[PDB]
Order: sequence, then C-alpha cells, then structure tokens
Amino acid sequence: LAADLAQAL
Repeated sequence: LAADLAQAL
C-alpha cells in the first residue's frame, strides 16, 4: 500500500 500512496511524490 505504501508504494501505492507514495507515488504522489
């Protein structure tokens, strides 16, 4: 999940 969110940056 983290990678799925962190992509925003």
